[PDB]
Amino acid sequence: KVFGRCELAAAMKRHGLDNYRGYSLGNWVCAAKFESNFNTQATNRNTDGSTDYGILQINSRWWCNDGRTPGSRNLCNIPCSALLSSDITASVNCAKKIVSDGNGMNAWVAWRNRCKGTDVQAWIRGCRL
Ligand SMILES: [Cl-]
Ligand SMILES: [Cl-]
Ligand SMILES: [Cl-]
Ligand SMILES: [Cl-]
Ligand SMILES: [Cl-]
Ligand SMILES: [Cl-]
Ligand SMILES: [Cu+2]
Ligand SMILES: [Cu+2]
Ligand SMILES: [Cu+2]
Ligand SMILES: [Cu+2]
Repeated sequence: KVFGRCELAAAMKRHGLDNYRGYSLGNWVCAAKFESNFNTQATNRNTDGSTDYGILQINSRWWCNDGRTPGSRNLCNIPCSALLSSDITASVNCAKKIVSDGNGMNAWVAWRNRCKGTDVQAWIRGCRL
């Protein structure tokens, strides 16, 4: 599923990401925009052989099991395919664990490089949530 901007904002807020760990809703929408372009089916191979999955490009090196990432963990206790669903629950639950792991949203390199410090409220402008 490719979410609309406002549609995703609404869904993220319904799933409790708004202000989760102090990160406003616009931070999460911004991250999803630059990680996946709001596409729940996005997958991308990394240099280390892991793969990123879903709307928030969660990495198989720590967070999910894809069966092909040697030496990796599965800290969200899910198959990486669960992160590609039209239903964003598994991605949200796993993101909540990631953003609580010590470095906040810096875990998402694209959030650090493209969202951090910007006017992220723009991402929820005009939205019926
Ligand atoms: Cl957009
Ligand atoms: Cl915001
Ligand atoms: Cl593996
Ligand atoms: Cl392994
Ligand atoms: Cl959803
Ligand atoms: Cl609402
Ligand atoms: Cu709330
Ligand atoms: Cu990544
Ligand atoms: Cu893994
Ligand atoms: Cu709502």
